[PDB]
Amino acid sequence: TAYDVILAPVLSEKAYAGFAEGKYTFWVHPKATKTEIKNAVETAFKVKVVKVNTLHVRGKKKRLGRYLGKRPDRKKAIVQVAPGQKIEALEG
Amino acid sequence: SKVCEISGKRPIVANSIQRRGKAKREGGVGKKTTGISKRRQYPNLQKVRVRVAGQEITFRVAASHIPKVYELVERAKGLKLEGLSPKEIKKELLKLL
Amino acid sequence: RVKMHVKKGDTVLVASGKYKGRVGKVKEVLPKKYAVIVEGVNIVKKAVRVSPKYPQGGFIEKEAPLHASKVRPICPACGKPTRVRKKFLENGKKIRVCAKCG
Amino acid sequence: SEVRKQLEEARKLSPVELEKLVREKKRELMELRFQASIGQLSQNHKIRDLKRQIARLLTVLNEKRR
RNA sequence: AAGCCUCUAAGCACAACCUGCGGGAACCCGUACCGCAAACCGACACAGGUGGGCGGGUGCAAGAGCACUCAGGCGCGCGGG
RNA sequence: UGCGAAUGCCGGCAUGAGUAACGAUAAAGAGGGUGAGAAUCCCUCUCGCCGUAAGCCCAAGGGUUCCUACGCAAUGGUCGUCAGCGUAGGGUUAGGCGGGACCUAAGGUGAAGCCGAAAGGCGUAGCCGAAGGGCAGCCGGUUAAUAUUCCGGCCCUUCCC
RNA sequence: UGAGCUGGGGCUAGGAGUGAAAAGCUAACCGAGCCCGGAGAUAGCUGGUUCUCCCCGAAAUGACUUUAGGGUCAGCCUCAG
RNA sequence: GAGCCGGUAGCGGGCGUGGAUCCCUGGAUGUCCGAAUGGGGGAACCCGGCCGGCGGGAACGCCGGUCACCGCGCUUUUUGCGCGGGGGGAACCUGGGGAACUGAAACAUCUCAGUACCCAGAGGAGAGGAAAGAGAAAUCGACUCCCUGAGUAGCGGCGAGCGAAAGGGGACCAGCCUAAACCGUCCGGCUUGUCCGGGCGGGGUCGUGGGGCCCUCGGACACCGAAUCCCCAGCCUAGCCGAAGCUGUUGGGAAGCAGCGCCAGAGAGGGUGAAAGCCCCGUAGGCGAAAGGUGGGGGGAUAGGUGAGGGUACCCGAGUACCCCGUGGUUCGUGGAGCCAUGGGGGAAUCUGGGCGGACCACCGCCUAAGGCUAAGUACUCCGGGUGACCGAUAGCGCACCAGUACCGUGAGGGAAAGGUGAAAAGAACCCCGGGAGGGGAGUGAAAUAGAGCCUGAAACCGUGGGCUUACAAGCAGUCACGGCC
Ligand SMILES: [Mg+2]
Ligand SMILES: [Mg+2]
Ligand SMILES: [Mg+2]
Ligand SMILES: [Mg+2]
Ligand SMILES: [Mg+2]
Ligand SMILES: [Mg+2]
Ligand SMILES: [Mg+2]
Ligand SMILES: [Mg+2]
Ligand SMILES: [Mg+2]
Ligand SMILES: [Mg+2]
Ligand SMILES: [Mg+2]
Ligand SMILES: [Mg+2]
Ligand SMILES: [Mg+2]
Ligand SMILES: [Mg+2]
Ligand SMILES: [Mg+2]
Ligand SMILES: [Mg+2]
Ligand SMILES: [Mg+2]
Ligand SMILES: [Mg+2]
Ligand SMILES: [Mg+2]
Ligand SMILES: [Mg+2]
Ligand SMILES: [Mg+2]
Ligand SMILES: [Mg+2]
Ligand SMILES: [Mg+2]
Ligand SMILES: [Mg+2]
Ligand SMILES: [Mg+2]
Ligand SMILES: [Mg+2]
Ligand SMILES: [Mg+2]
Ligand SMILES: [Mg+2]
Ligand SMILES: [Mg+2]
Ligand SMILES: [Mg+2]
Ligand SMILES: [Mg+2]
Ligand SMILES: [Mg+2]
Ligand SMILES: [Mg+2]
Ligand SMILES: [Mg+2]
Ligand SMILES: [Mg+2]
Ligand SMILES: [Mg+2]
Ligand SMILES: [Mg+2]
Ligand SMILES: [Mg+2]
Ligand SMILES: [Mg+2]
Ligand SMILES: [Mg+2]
Ligand SMILES: [Mg+2]
Ligand SMILES: [Mg+2]
Ligand SMILES: [Mg+2]
Ligand SMILES: [Mg+2]
Ligand SMILES: [Mg+2]
Ligand SMILES: [Mg+2]
Ligand SMILES: [Mg+2]
Ligand SMILES: [Mg+2]
Ligand SMILES: [Mg+2]
Ligand SMILES: [Mg+2]
Ligand SMILES: [Mg+2]
Ligand SMILES: [Mg+2]
Ligand SMILES: [Mg+2]
Ligand SMILES: [Mg+2]
Ligand SMILES: [Mg+2]
Ligand SMILES: [Mg+2]
Ligand SMILES: [Mg+2]
Ligand SMILES: [Mg+2]
Ligand SMILES: [Mg+2]
Ligand SMILES: [Mg+2]
Ligand SMILES: [Mg+2]
Ligand SMILES: [Mg+2]
Ligand SMILES: [Mg+2]
Ligand SMILES: [Mg+2]
Ligand SMILES: [Mg+2]
Ligand SMILES: [Mg+2]
Ligand SMILES: [Mg+2]
Ligand SMILES: [Mg+2]
Ligand SMILES: [Mg+2]
Ligand SMILES: [Mg+2]
Ligand SMILES: [Mg+2]
Ligand SMILES: [Mg+2]
Ligand SMILES: [Mg+2]
Ligand SMILES: [Mg+2]
Ligand SMILES: [Mg+2]
Ligand SMILES: [Mg+2]
Ligand SMILES: [Mg+2]
Ligand SMILES: [Mg+2]
Ligand SMILES: [Mg+2]
Ligand SMILES: [Mg+2]
Ligand SMILES: [Mg+2]
Ligand SMILES: [Mg+2]
Ligand SMILES: [Mg+2]
Ligand SMILES: [Mg+2]
Ligand SMILES: [Mg+2]
Ligand SMILES: [Mg+2]
Ligand SMILES: [Mg+2]
Ligand SMILES: [Mg+2]
Ligand SMILES: [Mg+2]
Ligand SMILES: [Mg+2]
Ligand SMILES: [Mg+2]
Ligand SMILES: [Mg+2]
Ligand SMILES: [Mg+2]
Ligand SMILES: [Mg+2]
Ligand SMILES: [Mg+2]
Ligand SMILES: [Mg+2]
Ligand SMILES: [Mg+2]
Ligand SMILES: [Mg+2]
Ligand SMILES: [Mg+2]
Ligand SMILES: [Mg+2]
Ligand SMILES: [Mg+2]
Ligand SMILES: [Mg+2]
Ligand SMILES: [Mg+2]
Ligand SMILES: [Mg+2]
Ligand SMILES: [Mg+2]
Ligand SMILES: [Mg+2]
Ligand SMILES: [Mg+2]
Ligand SMILES: [Mg+2]
Ligand SMILES: [Mg+2]
Ligand SMILES: [Mg+2]
Ligand SMILES: [Mg+2]
Ligand SMILES: [Mg+2]
Ligand SMILES: [Mg+2]
Ligand SMILES: [Mg+2]
Ligand SMILES: [Mg+2]
Ligand SMILES: [Mg+2]
Ligand SMILES: [Mg+2]
Ligand SMILES: [Mg+2]
Ligand SMILES: [Mg+2]
Ligand SMILES: [Mg+2]
Ligand SMILES: [Mg+2]
Ligand SMILES: [Mg+2]
Ligand SMILES: [Mg+2]
Ligand SMILES: [Mg+2]
Ligand SMILES: [Mg+2]
Ligand SMILES: [Mg+2]
Ligand SMILES: [Mg+2]
Ligand SMILES: [Mg+2]
Ligand SMILES: [Mg+2]
Ligand SMILES: [Mg+2]
Ligand SMILES: [Mg+2]
Ligand SMILES: [Mg+2]
Ligand SMILES: [Mg+2]
Ligand SMILES: [Mg+2]
Ligand SMILES: [Mg+2]
Ligand SMILES: [Mg+2]
Ligand SMILES: [Mg+2]
Ligand SMILES: [Mg+2]
Ligand SMILES: [Mg+2]
Ligand SMILES: [Mg+2]
Ligand SMILES: [Mg+2]
Ligand SMILES: [Mg+2]
Ligand SMILES: [Mg+2]
Ligand SMILES: [Mg+2]
Ligand SMILES: [Mg+2]
Ligand SMILES: [Mg+2]
Ligand SMILES: [Mg+2]
Ligand SMILES: [Mg+2]
Ligand SMILES: [Mg+2]
Ligand SMILES: [Mg+2]
Ligand SMILES: [Mg+2]
Ligand SMILES: [Mg+2]
Ligand SMILES: [Mg+2]
Ligand SMILES: [Mg+2]
Ligand SMILES: [Mg+2]
Ligand SMILES: [Mg+2]
Ligand SMILES: [Mg+2]
Ligand SMILES: [Mg+2]
Ligand SMILES: [Mg+2]
Ligand SMILES: [Mg+2]
Ligand SMILES: [Mg+2]
Ligand SMILES: [Mg+2]
Ligand SMILES: [Mg+2]
Ligand SMILES: [Mg+2]
Ligand SMILES: [Mg+2]
Ligand SMILES: [Mg+2]
Ligand SMILES: [Mg+2]
Ligand SMILES: [Mg+2]
Ligand SMILES: [Mg+2]
Ligand SMILES: [Mg+2]
Ligand SMILES: [Mg+2]
Ligand SMILES: [Mg+2]
Ligand SMILES: [Mg+2]
Ligand SMILES: [Mg+2]
Ligand SMILES: [Mg+2]
Ligand SMILES: [Mg+2]
Ligand SMILES: [Mg+2]
Ligand SMILES: [Mg+2]
Ligand SMILES: [Mg+2]
Ligand SMILES: [Mg+2]
Ligand SMILES: [Mg+2]
Ligand SMILES: [Mg+2]
Ligand SMILES: [Mg+2]
Ligand SMILES: [Mg+2]
Ligand SMILES: [Mg+2]
Ligand SMILES: [Mg+2]
Ligand SMILES: [Mg+2]
Ligand SMILES: [Mg+2]
Ligand SMILES: [Mg+2]
Ligand SMILES: [Mg+2]
Ligand SMILES: [Mg+2]
Ligand SMILES: [Mg+2]
Ligand SMILES: [Mg+2]
Repeated sequence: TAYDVILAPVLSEKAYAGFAEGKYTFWVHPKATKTEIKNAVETAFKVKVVKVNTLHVRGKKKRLGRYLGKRPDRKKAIVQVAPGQKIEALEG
Repeated sequence: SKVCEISGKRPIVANSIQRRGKAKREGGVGKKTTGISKRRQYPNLQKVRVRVAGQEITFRVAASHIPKVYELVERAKGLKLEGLSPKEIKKELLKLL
Repeated sequence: RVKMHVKKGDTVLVASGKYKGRVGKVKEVLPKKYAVIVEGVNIVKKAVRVSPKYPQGGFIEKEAPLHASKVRPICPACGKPTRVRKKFLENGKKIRVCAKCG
Repeated sequence: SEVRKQLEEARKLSPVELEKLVREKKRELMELRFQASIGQLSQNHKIRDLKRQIARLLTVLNEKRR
């Protein structure tokens, strides 16, 4: 289920800029708690997590003619890997 | 809740009829009605404090069925519970079947 | 669910329409539109895609579907209605003369 | 088809082992996601199979506990 | 009313609470932008309405007044004759 | 089952009419740029108006309106190359800020209990209830867009052992 | 500086509330809010009532009527025998 | 039984005769809210206790499980355990409450009306139901429902108006359990007993009165038998088989016309380029369930049921009958006012007892109150189906179309518009003008004033062209004449 807490990497200039320091950002499950995301990343990428920052990302309203709807709400975690470590899976 | 705990008599609805004129059976042209309106008739509810086992029990009953409380008090047989012996004295001991 | 009386393999003859008479192998069956595509009713699509793959190319000549009713199956004879016969497993389409394909 | 085999393999195979196997496919899935995430680095139909395959183990796990 | 301090009761007093040091642990929600207004209440990019804080300088008896002005912001979403 | 009328009903199109008006009399001018197209977008200079504001920061309420790229059919009282508009992508980071694993206020709810044809109405404690009480973060740097939230420096709180 | 103004949180309402009293106000019309319903209330009043041809063709008086611009009987029109 | 990964093409991939998609049955999973039920709360959020697990894991967090309240029953008030309730449902049903407009051509009794509506409760139905009944016949026999009786009998400011029952004809069909006397038993109270009381069992259930107890006869294999259990048929929830035509011709297209045929337990109907019994789907006629539901039908069990005579006088439902006051129900509006119901007061009896036959009395009869259950015939239609001298997009549901939506309203609530190219997208490559839009050729088509603001395309309304006409004439605009010009 730890591979259920972590959904996908957030791919953006801002996100990439985070790699410089030990800071990797992920799309996580919206109900997932900071404490849960530590362990989730801890056991997913064999790393020591030290700080966890999260924030909700409201869905953007979009229409396709006549019918207007909304995209799913999301949650981003920016995770702080311990000094010297690295997620190689994201370094690409 | 203006209802007898023993007979179950509860308030009923009845008309108040205003009649006037001399009866026909008295050489009058007959009676005339100047109004009919609804009203309640409540049963003559009263308190009955009666000591049972070690406890004081209070029944809200129609004056008519007060005797029934004391008859229900005669039936005695092991019961050191709370102020809720009536729960036992009640229908449990009323007609049961 | 859309009975349908001819399959991919079958050898059908176009019983009516413009290609009345022609005989062909049904390439595709389309139960949703209740239609089959054989070798008759083919048309001229204006192939825009000058830009993507298929450059220059002005047109194309794909074969359009046919109301499934517009065709009939055949075998050592003309077209047939279909009769279904029970064996000792399950049934099979036999024409009103012999049998239909291996 | 290729599936009935896996179903037979899964059945008759401990719950602890089943949970192990699930946790595994669950991880593979995450990887399928990340590939798809960075686009052009995946081939759909696999995300569905696996997702649906993880369901099959979990339902057999259910039987074996029921 | 709690935090807080003190008092003692059951209990417990190789517990416990107090002080100091050390290591570790510290969750959920909000956070964009508008906000005297074209983004809020008034069918409108509506001369109306909307609570708290800051609100510089010079002069004028004083002042948040008046005139001119900093920072900053505007010439108001049809124009020409 | 026959419509011309019901200030009839629904719809369409007329007249007034190229008429009133284009929403504060704070105010405009030129050069250059972009572009199919420019009084209306960009830049420069000059001019004018606000300045206890028409500047700035909070709380409501609003809910993508935010930043950027590509766009002008419509929305914009004109025009638009521009936009708070269309498409797409990005953007909101907290033990210390606010609220909650704190407190109580009016009031609300309500074990006990009381009352009422039914629905239900009361009501002690308790509980809920805040812009009140309580409680530990100040100065800078950084992004197109967040920062007492990220970073840097210095500084504290509670919990567990 | 006061019977002052104002944010936030609350309570009171339809024959009811609230009112330093105007029958004021109770969501832009209050001598009794709004919504749905009884409901197609009732309207002796007003308006409207749709193809064609043929024959005949009135009344606006009398009686009574809480009746008087409404009716009942008669009078006058028409049809059948 | 050959195609499939919904509407939905496409990009990018996959699956299927080793039987996929799809359909039916059963199961699994089923976040959060909601009766909502650990506790809060501004529903879909927030915060916990206990046991167990996961992470380095005490602090933190997550996962599984468990914890609301009320009732009944056991049980030792202990403290637990078990069982159940709660909420929803188109209309239908019963109960508790209960209007007004209106009608009376005013209005109060009366009416509207026990309607609307509110509340509680029930279930596929609900109510009712086995005579303390009817009511004049020595009569009938539970209840419900229809027809009739009958707009009768009556009620009524005797106004407006309201309006029974018996009886007859039908549908359906059914009858049972208890309380008490008496007997046994367990238990509790005590002023200890052939005592009282509660709990269970037996007993008993009736109106030609029945039962208890005592005696006599003879009291049984039986005989009846479920509304309960069991089995089965049948039915519902997917399906399957299902006759008989080719050719020519006009045409874009045949099913039209023509030539010879054929089926019919099938000549209902709908498709296919136009008008098809015989091309497609069906139709007549048959067939079909592993699984779940049903099962009122057949079968089988079980519960249960069944005697005569004599004596005894033990029992036969109490704050009840009965009477009176206040009211409701009935057609009965106080009437000569009974009957059924009952808020208040008084207050019995147990077959020689009690109620009723419309005040009361007598006589003659009917029936056995104060406990309970009971299928079917009946009501409704959210739902599935079949039919139409039913609608056909201003109709028909508000909605043929992603409508209880957009939008309006603080809210309860209100509430629309909006269908159609073609047989087939063959939905117009390319070229020209243009920034696009749009158009012009080309091309598709039987048709392109069928080009997607697409079938037909009326009227108002706006244009372009042409004929006649008009700047010394004046009027409901027409009409009758003449004359010109086209
Ligand atoms: Mg946060
Ligand atoms: Mg009276
Ligand atoms: Mg007399
Ligand atoms: Mg009345
Ligand atoms: Mg008495
Ligand atoms: Mg045939
Ligand atoms: Mg098979
Ligand atoms: Mg406290
Ligand atoms: Mg001390
Ligand atoms: Mg001690
Ligand atoms: Mg420390
Ligand atoms: Mg730390
Ligand atoms: Mg921020
Ligand atoms: Mg900000
Ligand atoms: Mg602005
Ligand atoms: Mg601002
Ligand atoms: Mg202002
Ligand atoms: Mg301000
Ligand atoms: Mg501003
Ligand atoms: Mg403006
Ligand atoms: Mg304004
Ligand atoms: Mg505005
Ligand atoms: Mg003013
Ligand atoms: Mg102000
Ligand atoms: Mg100052
Ligand atoms: Mg100054
Ligand atoms: Mg000064
Ligand atoms: Mg001077
Ligand atoms: Mg001065
Ligand atoms: Mg100041
Ligand atoms: Mg000033
Ligand atoms: Mg300036
Ligand atoms: Mg302006
Ligand atoms: Mg007319
Ligand atoms: Mg009209
Ligand atoms: Mg239109
Ligand atoms: Mg004018
Ligand atoms: Mg003018
Ligand atoms: Mg003007
Ligand atoms: Mg102006
Ligand atoms: Mg220039
Ligand atoms: Mg240029
Ligand atoms: Mg200029
Ligand atoms: Mg310029
Ligand atoms: Mg300007
Ligand atoms: Mg806000
Ligand atoms: Mg937007
Ligand atoms: Mg912007
Ligand atoms: Mg731009
Ligand atoms: Mg535009
Ligand atoms: Mg424009
Ligand atoms: Mg414009
Ligand atoms: Mg405007
Ligand atoms: Mg441009
Ligand atoms: Mg935009
Ligand atoms: Mg910090
Ligand atoms: Mg701030
Ligand atoms: Mg806090
Ligand atoms: Mg905590
Ligand atoms: Mg509190
Ligand atoms: Mg209360
Ligand atoms: Mg209550
Ligand atoms: Mg209650
Ligand atoms: Mg709290
Ligand atoms: Mg506070
Ligand atoms: Mg505070
Ligand atoms: Mg704080
Ligand atoms: Mg500091
Ligand atoms: Mg900013
Ligand atoms: Mg800063
Ligand atoms: Mg810092
Ligand atoms: Mg004061
Ligand atoms: Mg105030
Ligand atoms: Mg009122
Ligand atoms: Mg008042
Ligand atoms: Mg006042
Ligand atoms: Mg007002
Ligand atoms: Mg009515
Ligand atoms: Mg009236
Ligand atoms: Mg005539
Ligand atoms: Mg004449
Ligand atoms: Mg009149
Ligand atoms: Mg007359
Ligand atoms: Mg004659
Ligand atoms: Mg799809
Ligand atoms: Mg494909
Ligand atoms: Mg293949
Ligand atoms: Mg099979
Ligand atoms: Mg299923
Ligand atoms: Mg299931
Ligand atoms: Mg809860
Ligand atoms: Mg634990
Ligand atoms: Mg849990
Ligand atoms: Mg129930
Ligand atoms: Mg219910
Ligand atoms: Mg309820
Ligand atoms: Mg009732
Ligand atoms: Mg009722
Ligand atoms: Mg009730
Ligand atoms: Mg009633
Ligand atoms: Mg009335
Ligand atoms: Mg009438
Ligand atoms: Mg009247
Ligand atoms: Mg009248
Ligand atoms: Mg009147
Ligand atoms: Mg009545
Ligand atoms: Mg109900
Ligand atoms: Mg039935
Ligand atoms: Mg029934
Ligand atoms: Mg019953
Ligand atoms: Mg009986
Ligand atoms: Mg009888
Ligand atoms: Mg009389
Ligand atoms: Mg009546
Ligand atoms: Mg009868
Ligand atoms: Mg009969
Ligand atoms: Mg019978
Ligand atoms: Mg005894
Ligand atoms: Mg007994
Ligand atoms: Mg018995
Ligand atoms: Mg018995
Ligand atoms: Mg006897
Ligand atoms: Mg067939
Ligand atoms: Mg056939
Ligand atoms: Mg030809
Ligand atoms: Mg032919
Ligand atoms: Mg022929
Ligand atoms: Mg037939
Ligand atoms: Mg045609
Ligand atoms: Mg046709
Ligand atoms: Mg024909
Ligand atoms: Mg014909
Ligand atoms: Mg046919
Ligand atoms: Mg023929
Ligand atoms: Mg059949
Ligand atoms: Mg079969
Ligand atoms: Mg069958
Ligand atoms: Mg079965
Ligand atoms: Mg049977
Ligand atoms: Mg049987
Ligand atoms: Mg037996
Ligand atoms: Mg005997
Ligand atoms: Mg005897
Ligand atoms: Mg009896
Ligand atoms: Mg009597
Ligand atoms: Mg009497
Ligand atoms: Mg009476
Ligand atoms: Mg009465
Ligand atoms: Mg009277
Ligand atoms: Mg009378
Ligand atoms: Mg009477
Ligand atoms: Mg009466
Ligand atoms: Mg009598
Ligand atoms: Mg009576
Ligand atoms: Mg009584
Ligand atoms: Mg007698
Ligand atoms: Mg009688
Ligand atoms: Mg008599
Ligand atoms: Mg009397
Ligand atoms: Mg009788
Ligand atoms: Mg009985
Ligand atoms: Mg029943
Ligand atoms: Mg239906
Ligand atoms: Mg038709
Ligand atoms: Mg329409
Ligand atoms: Mg319609
Ligand atoms: Mg039409
Ligand atoms: Mg409907
Ligand atoms: Mg409509
Ligand atoms: Mg819809
Ligand atoms: Mg609105
Ligand atoms: Mg709204
Ligand atoms: Mg159309
Ligand atoms: Mg079509
Ligand atoms: Mg067609
Ligand atoms: Mg060009
Ligand atoms: Mg063209
Ligand atoms: Mg052409
Ligand atoms: Mg052609
Ligand atoms: Mg043509
Ligand atoms: Mg053309
Ligand atoms: Mg045409
Ligand atoms: Mg057209
Ligand atoms: Mg056409
Ligand atoms: Mg059109
Ligand atoms: Mg057509
Ligand atoms: Mg057209
Ligand atoms: Mg012209
Ligand atoms: Mg002259
Ligand atoms: Mg002249
Ligand atoms: Mg003139
Ligand atoms: Mg004239
Ligand atoms: Mg002439």
